Amino acid sequence: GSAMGEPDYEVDEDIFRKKRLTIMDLHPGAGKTKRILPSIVREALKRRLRTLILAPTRVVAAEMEEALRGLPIRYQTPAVKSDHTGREIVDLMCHATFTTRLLSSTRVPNYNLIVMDEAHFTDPCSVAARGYISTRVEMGEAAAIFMTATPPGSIDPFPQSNSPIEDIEREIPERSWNTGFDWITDYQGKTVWFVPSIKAGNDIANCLRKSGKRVIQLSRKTFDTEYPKTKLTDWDFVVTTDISEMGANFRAGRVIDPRRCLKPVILTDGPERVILAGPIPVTPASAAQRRGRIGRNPAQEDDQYVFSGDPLKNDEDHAHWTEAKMLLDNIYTPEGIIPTLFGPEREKTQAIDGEFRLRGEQRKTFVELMRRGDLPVWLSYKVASAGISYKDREWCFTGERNNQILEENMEVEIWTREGEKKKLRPKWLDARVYADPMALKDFKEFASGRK
RNA sequence: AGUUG
Repeated sequence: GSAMGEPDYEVDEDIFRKKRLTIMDLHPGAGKTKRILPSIVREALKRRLRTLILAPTRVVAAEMEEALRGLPIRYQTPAVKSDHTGREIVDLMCHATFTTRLLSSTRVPNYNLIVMDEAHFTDPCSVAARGYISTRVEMGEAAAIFMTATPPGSIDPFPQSNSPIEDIEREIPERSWNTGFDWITDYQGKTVWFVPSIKAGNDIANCLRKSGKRVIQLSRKTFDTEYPKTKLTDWDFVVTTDISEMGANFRAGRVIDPRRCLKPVILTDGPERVILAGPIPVTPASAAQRRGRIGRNPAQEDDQYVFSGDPLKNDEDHAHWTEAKMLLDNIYTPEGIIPTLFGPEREKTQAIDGEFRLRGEQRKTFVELMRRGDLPVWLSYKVASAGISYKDREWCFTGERNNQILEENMEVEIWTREGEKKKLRPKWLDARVYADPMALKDFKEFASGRK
């Protein structure tokens, strides 16, 4: 057994056998990170099992290092600094890092035990990883453990917690504001706010400060310098993307949650193209995980969860289901077998196994595009499967008249590397590379040939 | 749009 806080000295050998997938369904704040994860690793080390620990974000990656600090782990994430000898039999990294390395042809370790945390992560690389991991188990070469408070099929947005939570439905400002929302500022406790956009996050954060509030901003850009500020520093507000949706222990008093986001959607309707639909409600899983950031401390029983509107369970129009098969179809077991999606995530969309399998030269270009070009999974596949070399930027211009990209109501021109003036007009449309102005700047850099 | 290297 164990006291509150220390890991259990007893661990089921049940979970370490090959051909055995395990789903740990514990509710938020039950201590899968602070208690369970250490003892899984401690026992895995004892059994000398080559172990992989996958985290969805650098936030979860950080909260792991605290629990596992001192153990002989190799941390392969820019979120942790470790002194590693190189003889560790345990590797820690992010979901997408592992999918990346599977795709990047250099070979990866034959892990005996694979513990994925937050196994509900809807990221296309993450979904692909579960496909690989489930397949590795099914063939009997590995033991896997899928930890998540919101497993596939979870729909309750208000699950059990260490402390009572006051659920409150109030209208929430998507933008800056100046009067009507007095309850926001008047709250004399900490608050974690979940904004959809980094920008929507700064028009809010730079409005909260006007009322003399200390506001930390958290996202992929500012994680390294602002996340440790959350912990040992006292603050008023934390405005965050859903980089903190899972894992983060903020020790706050309230969660504000508009429950909205944009989502990539593949259109079958006409020529195929990707849009940025929304703003639309998040999923039952997400809302529960934003809510989970509070109500964790049993000594603090007046935590609040202000939210807005119902979540939407239906996410089949989302492109990450198609993009996940696109990634997974280009991954192989040593034994040759094509990895099939984790069973629970099977048939989220029309799929034929191997529909997206590429050949030779194409596969590397597809991987190359996602890495060297920062292009989305969909856009990369479409371009690569057309038999296009990675450096061949001709396709950024030979699209039809409707594929002309506009910026500030004017047709985008691109001065190329050899110096021609050609109109930006991609053969395939993906809104993710031209919606946000800075995303379009990158795409203008790409089509120039400066990427 | 987020996220990961």
